[PDB]
Amino acid sequence: IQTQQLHAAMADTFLEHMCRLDIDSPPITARNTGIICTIGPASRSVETLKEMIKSGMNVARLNFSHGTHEYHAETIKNVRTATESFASDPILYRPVAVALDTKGPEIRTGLIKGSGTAEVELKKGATLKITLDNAYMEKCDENILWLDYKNICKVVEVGSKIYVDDGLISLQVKQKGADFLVTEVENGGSLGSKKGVNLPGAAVDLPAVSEKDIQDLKFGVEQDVDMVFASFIRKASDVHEVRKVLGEKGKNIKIISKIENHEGVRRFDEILEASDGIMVARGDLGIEIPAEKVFLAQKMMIGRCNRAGKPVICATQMLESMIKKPRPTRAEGSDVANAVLDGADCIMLSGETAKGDYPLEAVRMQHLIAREAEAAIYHLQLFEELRRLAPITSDPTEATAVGAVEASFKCCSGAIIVLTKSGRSAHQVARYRPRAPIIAVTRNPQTARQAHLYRGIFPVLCKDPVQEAWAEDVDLRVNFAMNVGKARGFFKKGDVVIVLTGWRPGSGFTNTMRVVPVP
Amino acid sequence: QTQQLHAAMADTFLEHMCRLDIDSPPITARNTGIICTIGPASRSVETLKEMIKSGMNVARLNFSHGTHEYHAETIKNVRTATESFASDPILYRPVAVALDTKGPEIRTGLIKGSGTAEVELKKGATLKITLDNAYMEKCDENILWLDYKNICKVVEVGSKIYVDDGLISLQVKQKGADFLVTEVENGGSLGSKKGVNLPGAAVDLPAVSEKDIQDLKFGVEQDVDMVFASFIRKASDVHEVRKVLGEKGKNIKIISKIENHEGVRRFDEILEASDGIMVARGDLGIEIPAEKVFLAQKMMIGRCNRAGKPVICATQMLESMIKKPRPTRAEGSDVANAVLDGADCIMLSGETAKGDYPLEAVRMQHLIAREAEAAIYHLQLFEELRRLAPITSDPTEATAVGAVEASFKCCSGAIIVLTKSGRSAHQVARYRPRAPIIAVTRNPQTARQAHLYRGIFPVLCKDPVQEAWAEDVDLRVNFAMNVGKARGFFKKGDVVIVLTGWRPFTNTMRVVPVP
Amino acid sequence: QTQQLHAAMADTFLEHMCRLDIDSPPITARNTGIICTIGPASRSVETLKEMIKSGMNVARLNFSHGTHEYHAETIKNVRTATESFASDPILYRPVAVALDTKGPEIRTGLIVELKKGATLKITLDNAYMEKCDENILWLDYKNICKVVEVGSKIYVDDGLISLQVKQKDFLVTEVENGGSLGSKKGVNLPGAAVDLPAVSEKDIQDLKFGVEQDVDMVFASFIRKASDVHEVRKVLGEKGKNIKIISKIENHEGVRRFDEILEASDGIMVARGDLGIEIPAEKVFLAQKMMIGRCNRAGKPVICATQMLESMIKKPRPTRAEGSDVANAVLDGADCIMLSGETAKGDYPLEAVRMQHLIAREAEAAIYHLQLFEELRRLAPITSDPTEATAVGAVEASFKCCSGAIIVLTKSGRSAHQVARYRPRAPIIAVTRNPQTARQAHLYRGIFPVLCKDPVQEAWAEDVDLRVNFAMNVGKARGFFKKGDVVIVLTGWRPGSGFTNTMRVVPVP
Amino acid sequence: IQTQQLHAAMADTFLEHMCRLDIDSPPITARNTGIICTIGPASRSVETLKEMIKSGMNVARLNFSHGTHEYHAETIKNVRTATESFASDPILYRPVAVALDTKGPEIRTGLIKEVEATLKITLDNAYMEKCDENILWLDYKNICKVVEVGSKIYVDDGLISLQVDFLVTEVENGGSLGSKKGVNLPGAAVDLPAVSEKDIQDLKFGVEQDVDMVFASFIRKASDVHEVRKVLGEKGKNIKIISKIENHEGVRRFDEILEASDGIMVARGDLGIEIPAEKVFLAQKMMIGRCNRAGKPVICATQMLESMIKKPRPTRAEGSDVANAVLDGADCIMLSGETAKGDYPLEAVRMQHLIAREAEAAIYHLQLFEELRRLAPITSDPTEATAVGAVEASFKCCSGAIIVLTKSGRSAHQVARYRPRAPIIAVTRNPQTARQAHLYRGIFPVLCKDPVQEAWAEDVDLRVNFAMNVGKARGFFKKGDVVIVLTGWRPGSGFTNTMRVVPVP
Repeated sequence: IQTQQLHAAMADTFLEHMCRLDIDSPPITARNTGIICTIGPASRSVETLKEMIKSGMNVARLNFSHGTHEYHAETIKNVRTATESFASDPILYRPVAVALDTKGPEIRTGLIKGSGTAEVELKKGATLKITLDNAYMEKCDENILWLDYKNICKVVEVGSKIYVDDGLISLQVKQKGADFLVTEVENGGSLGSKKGVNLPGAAVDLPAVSEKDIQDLKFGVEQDVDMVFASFIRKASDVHEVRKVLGEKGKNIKIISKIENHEGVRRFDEILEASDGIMVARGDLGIEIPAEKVFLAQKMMIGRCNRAGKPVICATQMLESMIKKPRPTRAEGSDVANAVLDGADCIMLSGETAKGDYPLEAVRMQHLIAREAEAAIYHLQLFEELRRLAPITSDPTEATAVGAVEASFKCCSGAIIVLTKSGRSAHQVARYRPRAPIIAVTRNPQTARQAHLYRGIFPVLCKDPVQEAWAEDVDLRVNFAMNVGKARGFFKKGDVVIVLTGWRPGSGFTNTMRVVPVP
Repeated sequence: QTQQLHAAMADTFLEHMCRLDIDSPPITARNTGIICTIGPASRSVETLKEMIKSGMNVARLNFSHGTHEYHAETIKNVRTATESFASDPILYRPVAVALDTKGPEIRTGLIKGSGTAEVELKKGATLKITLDNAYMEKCDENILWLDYKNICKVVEVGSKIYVDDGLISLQVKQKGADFLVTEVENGGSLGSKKGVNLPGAAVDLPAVSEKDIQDLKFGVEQDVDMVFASFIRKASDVHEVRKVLGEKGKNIKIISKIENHEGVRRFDEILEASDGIMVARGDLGIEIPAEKVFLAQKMMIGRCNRAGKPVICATQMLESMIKKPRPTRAEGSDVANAVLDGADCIMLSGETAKGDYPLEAVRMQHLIAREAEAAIYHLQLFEELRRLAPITSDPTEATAVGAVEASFKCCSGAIIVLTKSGRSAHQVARYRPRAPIIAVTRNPQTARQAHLYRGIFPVLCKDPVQEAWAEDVDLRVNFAMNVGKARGFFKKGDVVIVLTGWRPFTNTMRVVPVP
Repeated sequence: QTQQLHAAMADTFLEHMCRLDIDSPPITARNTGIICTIGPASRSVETLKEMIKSGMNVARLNFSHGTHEYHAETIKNVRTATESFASDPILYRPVAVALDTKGPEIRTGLIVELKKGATLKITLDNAYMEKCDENILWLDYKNICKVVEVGSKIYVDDGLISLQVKQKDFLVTEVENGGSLGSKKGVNLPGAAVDLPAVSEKDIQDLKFGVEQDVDMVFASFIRKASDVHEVRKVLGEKGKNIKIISKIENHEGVRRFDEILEASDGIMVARGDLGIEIPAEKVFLAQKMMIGRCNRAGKPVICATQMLESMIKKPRPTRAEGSDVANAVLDGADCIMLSGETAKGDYPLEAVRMQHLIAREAEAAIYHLQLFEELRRLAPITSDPTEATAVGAVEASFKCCSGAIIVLTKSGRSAHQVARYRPRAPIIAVTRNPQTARQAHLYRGIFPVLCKDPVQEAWAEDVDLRVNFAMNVGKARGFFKKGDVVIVLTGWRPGSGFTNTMRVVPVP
Repeated sequence: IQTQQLHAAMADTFLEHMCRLDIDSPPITARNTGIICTIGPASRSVETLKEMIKSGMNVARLNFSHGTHEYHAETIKNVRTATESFASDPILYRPVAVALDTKGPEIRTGLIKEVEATLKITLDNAYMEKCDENILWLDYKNICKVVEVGSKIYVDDGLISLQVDFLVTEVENGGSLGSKKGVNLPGAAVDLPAVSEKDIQDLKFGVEQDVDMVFASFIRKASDVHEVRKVLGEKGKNIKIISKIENHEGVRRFDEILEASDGIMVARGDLGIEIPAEKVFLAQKMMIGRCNRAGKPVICATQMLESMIKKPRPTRAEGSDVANAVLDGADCIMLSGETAKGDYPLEAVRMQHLIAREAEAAIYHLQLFEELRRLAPITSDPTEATAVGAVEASFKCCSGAIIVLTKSGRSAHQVARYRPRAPIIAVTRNPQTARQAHLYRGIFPVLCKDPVQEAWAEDVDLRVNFAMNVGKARGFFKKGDVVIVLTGWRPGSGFTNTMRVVPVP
């Protein structure tokens, strides 16, 4: 009762649950919410990556809006060197997924005075000309600004608003020309090179998948990435385009659709159906739609992803102040906790890990907050509603999954151990949101990496050879999971755990649930 | 379409009621045990075979009447009838034997030396109660003998005395040292050897008499499955019954009958000391006001469901069927609502012991219970049973609740449970699944006693234990499969839940298709 | 301690059951109306006075038998007994008069043992009407062949005998359940869409007599469809426009078409006797619970009828099944419970009334209002009606302060009816100057109607206050509450129906 | 159903509710959650204050940690000049409250010689201006009684960390150490007085200046509240005391503090130094929950829109934080440096207004109302029964408002605790009640300046009609719509007992 918020867990109402939340009730060891870290100059070394893994990084995200293939290939090599440095003991080895985040249909400005790091300070109530004349693509300054959206003039009008750099610089269109726009600075500030531009009024007509995106996706297949985070998905056909480009060689790569504009929110259901998962890409979303509405979009998408059993990621500015400071703001601590309470499978760090001064501290803080928030979930109602809203099916795997989760609550189990080839069995357990960690034992390295997308899954990669006698191969993997849970302090000899197995080899036959004491 | 599954999906109890559908037929399985009192209408081997076919699960013998010789004969006939079906193990049905004690009864004497004679008592008339044994076979409209020698010490002027299922009422006007003078309040026909109640009084008869001791020891000798202990007032009464059964009868289940005010008052300590409870509504509704009996019934069923201990609803459920071939609408309602309340078993007394329509009464209880079981709001029931049940480190409990959850998810045709002691099946039953629980056991007493639990359909496996443990499990599971298919519970391609141990502790749940 | 308030506080239904306490006494007020069939056992002015004292709220007259002069005399005695208490308006209890129609019937002719397995021809040929026997059975329902099919079952004599149709002016049948057949016996056709008229020629005469006699409500027999209700309404006409029509659901078609029937009616009777001939007896409880639930959801009165205390025709105490049946009808949500032979002809009519009173009061305290009120609200539409919002506000306030009563001024009854649908624990004292409103209010659970006979005060607000004060006196006199208790009072902003909009929480003076 | 998240409102489950939240379902005009703005150089001018009011400020917060009485007196004067500049039109006039936030008890280090291991903490007043990397003086004489070996000590808003008439410590997290820096003792029972000498003078000043409420710093126990109440005295008896919970002891003794107080502030800045920052959300949600359960106002404070000190738009974490405070149940939300010192004070106020209004529409009132009632005690109190009846009626007929006549505010507070969707228009003739009412979610206070009518019934009607006019002018409702109206059976406080459903004229 006095740990894991178990007193609050037993409340008969949500209000009383809130009233019983206890800062002196410490959480379990296991942290269920996956942490996605963007890798860049601050976190790209093998040395730092080892520490990022030890601090809780589950997925390395590469943002292809920046950097050459050479650069990203080296980052990927370093991630794998760091990750495989722990491979000698499979009991302690932590799989690490690699994610390719596409540029997509972005608009960006040019170079301020010929340099990538130069800046000019735009005073408010000034005049600024936007041009498409490539003569100025590297000669941006206080007076003239080039950007790379050739067809911009057709989709904007006088009075249209144009936003630059995370929506912070604000411009109003006064006149239009053949290949320019004369604007007045509505909100000023420093203007740097190659900054993101948004046209919230307008229907931007760029390709769902550009030539650059084709190149990058090919690279992703060549580099054996686990997942693609696809930028600016507006409709199911965009998802299908990425899927078709990845083609047969990339058929097992998971597609996470990033929702970052009004159309994506409107067509969310068809996007979700077509996708392997979703990212709430709050950065651009909060520029494209009023910032005060983002929380509605966030909770709608997390809700709908939870109902569908598909992974959802909360992204962007979660611990933003930690780019410059060792500790986060109170709003940031709140945001991370509330993303977990909403139901997000994963949470993400961008500049905080890619470029900031405290990457390890940012990972460590997400880890601490997620674990406290996981204990604070009102499982009583959540599990009731998930059961009630679930399609009724004669599928034996689904019945075993729900039985296992019910059982896990009844005996407050230290874990649910699941043997899985493709991950699907463990995903089915995760969809019902147990408190207990799900130890997913697999021999498939890609399954192990991809499983990090799901709340609660702790993937472990068995490297023991296959035993002649299948039943004894099954027991070998179960015992492996016992060794892992024990070594990582999830449970100890005599605790009770749940174990899911199947009746024959191959995927699709999980049907056996056992409640067993830890050896 | 069937099994009231539309009502089952309602998000409120009110909408669940609104969706109950007379054109939604129930499953073949009937979960609520039917206990039948055996008497001259139902004692022959020939008639017992039909009682079994009609749905009887437990034969009740009332030791308020009959010699040991006679009851040994009844028990032999029940076993002969039951074992006549043993030659096909798939269709054999276990039948339990229950001994119902006389206990601290008060009875009148014989009207004019006759067992059948009656006299009319008129409202306002005088009637003298005597303890002088010279009148024990000479009762009439003037003088009534009864067998409670200490009656004068526990009543006073103004006390009310009830005779014959509380239908005749008297008021004490004068107390003598060995007699009472009373006025008839509610008159009627007074017959021989009728039951007497003193609702105001603290009756001082032994919880367990010399005769009860003899009858209980006879029960042990005769290998009865359970004892229905009459007039239990407190835990120490239960302890006295348990003591008499002793080590030899330690596995005999003791069902305490609650039929007086003190029993209701002390219910919790009685329940703790017992293996289950009977709501003995006949005497209860004389000892307390009749309008309060439904409160006591619902309280006791609720408390038994909370504790996971069997509870029996008894007495007058189909009373009119003693004389008529069909029940009244109140009787149909009563049987249905007993099941909705949560009763593990329902019972028939005169309807099967002495009436004109014993088979029809068993058949009617069968038909009503099956309809009522479909009409249960499992959504709320299961939620409350889980909430109110303790979460503990017991693996069998967790496997049980998991099995019930899984059965709801895939709407399984059964939960098959391999069990030696019955415990695993009892643990599943306490969570009230919709699916029938086919309990496969090699232990005959387990199979018989399992009828006390809602939803358990016990099947007795007679095959020898196979060499390989996996093969012996498969043998028993396939036996349950063959029974379920023969009884129409399910068919090839349906999904069932199977509970077994993992190695040679029930801790393994499999979701398997019916072959 | 009292009124099962420990059980009331339980967070689950299961724990609510566990706390039900036979030593927790109920309040004085009994909310469920008791309808008593009047006949030879109960027809005298002197017995009717005791019937009223014992708890009768509605006197039911069964027009299946008896002449108009006979029933006129019964009605006269009811009114004589009822008005013997009129001198004290504080203690006067209104008593309603209900006319229960004979309705459409199928009968056999004049005649023998029907054996299982034997064949019996049913003839519509009038030649055999006084010549019925083991081989040819005449019936008076000319269209029988149109509504039955090969395989259809036909019941005869209250379901005693069962026949199955084998060939279809005639029908060749096989006897499924046999027995002694007599003359002029009742016939039922399970599952058939019977096309007999909504009202018989006799019914039309009886309904018109009901209007003459100023009855409060009609219990319309054998209602199968909304159009049947519309025909009864037509017969009662403009003169009978305020008489309530309670549709009796008695067969499969009535259950199947329940929603349209309910919409067109003022209320419903679950007519369990004939329903359990027409459908399997073991299914009647499902039909009862469905109809009670649906009436509760619509806020329309529902009556549970037939055999509730049957054994009390001959014995002074009921069976245990009978006690349970009455308590469960109340727990299900029945607005009224009914007695037929028990009061019409039995040896213990006053005891039968008293027992229904005692059980109903116990069962009312045992209701799980926490869940019941929560559900009624969720299922209660948002509307712009002020009376509806005032009514739900009043019931919520009544729970919050465990009020002694909800007092409602009403002309038509409607404002009180709107409170009743939310099922407060507190009694609803409905104060009216309309005598018919006062009588008809007995149809609704929780309403205790009181008839104010005081003159209209010259300032309308003072006239409102006078009626509220009358209700305070009624509550104190009847021991519903005492000086200092808190009560809820409902009134409106101007005179006339339809303006109830004011809820006050007030001390009993 | 297309407005006010009404589709999501009708969901039978909370998951389905979330799934139906719709960025294209516009909110109503009303915004229920009070906005408390800290005043400072960025927002202290009469002209800027007028714009702060128009942008949505309900409470002006004065932080007495700095500034002279003369300075703060001028700020209050400017607040009142700005507020009364709208008083000509009483239908559109918005009351604005004045809050005094105390400096409170503090532990401070001494004067350096900045110094950049071992470290002695000394209470020797000889070392009080000779602070350096070897010796650190503190002004808390009793520190040695409240700390033990292993106890942590934080210096300068938590920047520097140490593990322990003297203390010997090992620097855990190093940094530049200046002079006169704040010290925190995580887990320690600091026995500093409830009220400092400065606080006593400041609280007297608050009474003289007619402030509406005091935010009392560093409240650890009920007795601290009682001391503040005692200092305010009979002259200050109607000033609301909001206890700031800033440390572990305050969280542990929360129930007794709440009982003694008029309301609570979750002072998250200092709280996240005193306890691990990852646990602050637990303390926030617990305190909001218990305040909602007690029907007492709770304020969410500190860094809600922190990035807006420097930028015109907040971060996505900041938008989320504000929304989630409102969904948690907070009656008010606060701005500190965002409005006191920042570059975008008006934008910060406007953003809290926008987010709060969206969040109020997204509340799952179906379960919220069901639960508030279940936890609602059955009592004999008529006004409580009237309040819950009014809220139930407002849900049943989707009323445009609940109008409440109130002298002290209490009748309107009683409605607010049940969290109606409809705005609560609290009509009062008491100017202080009108200001204080902003502490309660849902209350839109209106100050009636019509002359008292001789016939009390007419005077009651006049005030109800005033509310009707406010609601029509503000777009809450229109002629023919139905609203709920609460009144009492006689003049004076304590007699609210009448709920009417009334058409808007």
